[PDB]
Amino acid sequence: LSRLDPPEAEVQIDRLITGRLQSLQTYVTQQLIRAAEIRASANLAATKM
Amino acid sequence: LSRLDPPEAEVQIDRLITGRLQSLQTYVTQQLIRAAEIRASANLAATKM
Amino acid sequence: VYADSFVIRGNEVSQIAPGQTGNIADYNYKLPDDFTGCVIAWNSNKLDS
Amino acid sequence: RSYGFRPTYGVGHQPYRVVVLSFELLHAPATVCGPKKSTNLVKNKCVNF
Amino acid sequence: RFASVYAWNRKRISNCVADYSVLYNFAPFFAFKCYGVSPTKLNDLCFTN
Repeated sequence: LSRLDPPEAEVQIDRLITGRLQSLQTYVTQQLIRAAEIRASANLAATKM
Repeated sequence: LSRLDPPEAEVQIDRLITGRLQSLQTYVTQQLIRAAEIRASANLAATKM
Repeated sequence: VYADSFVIRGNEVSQIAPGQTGNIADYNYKLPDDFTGCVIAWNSNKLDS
Repeated sequence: RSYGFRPTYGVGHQPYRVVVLSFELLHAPATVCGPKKSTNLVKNKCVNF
Repeated sequence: RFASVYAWNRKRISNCVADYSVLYNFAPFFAFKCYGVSPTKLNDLCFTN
C-alpha cells in the first residue's frame, strides 16, 4: 500500500485476499471433519461408562 | 511454453495451475469423507465378529 | 540506485523490457525479468541527427 | 553495424534516446532517502513507528 | 496501389520455408504487433498454412 498507488495496489492485493480466504476455508473444513471423528469416540466412551 | 514468451506464458499457465489445484483439493476432500464413511462399517463388522 | 542512458533506433523502443528478445536486445541490451525502475524514451531528432 | 540517420526518415527509423533509472531494494543499510524530517523517540506506549 | 477496403486482395502461402526476421527491411513501421507468436521463435514452428 505504501509502495504503489491504489488502482494497481488493489489488483496486487486481490490475489492475497483470495489466497488467505482459501486457506481459512481449508482449515475450517479439516476442523469440521476432525470434530465429527472425535464425536464418535465420545459417544463410545459414554456407552462404555 | 513453446508457443509464447515467458512474460505472458506465466499469465496463461497461472489459470491452469489454479484449476488443477482446485481439482486435487476436491478429490482429497471426497476421499476423506468416503473413508470416514467406511470406518463406521468396519467398526460395526468388528463388533459383529 | 543506478542511472544510465543510451541511444537506439525508434523501431525497438518497446524492446527494452523484461522478456523481450531479438537481435536488438539479445546482443545489445536486455533487461532482467524482474526490472523495477523509471524507463524514459524520447524521440531525439533535433539533437541526434 | 552502424546506423544511418537522416531527417528524411520518418517515425520508426527516427533515432530515440533512452534514459533509465534503476533502483534496488534490499534489507541492507539504507543510504538514499528523500527529503523528510526526522522525529524524536517515545517508549512503552502504543504508537505508530 | 493498395486496394480499397471494399475490395481487398489475399494471398495464401504454402510449401516454402518460413523465415520471418527478414521483413524489417522491406516495410517501414513502428509496432510489429505479433500477438500470437514470439517473433524470434518463428524459425522452428511448423504451420499448416
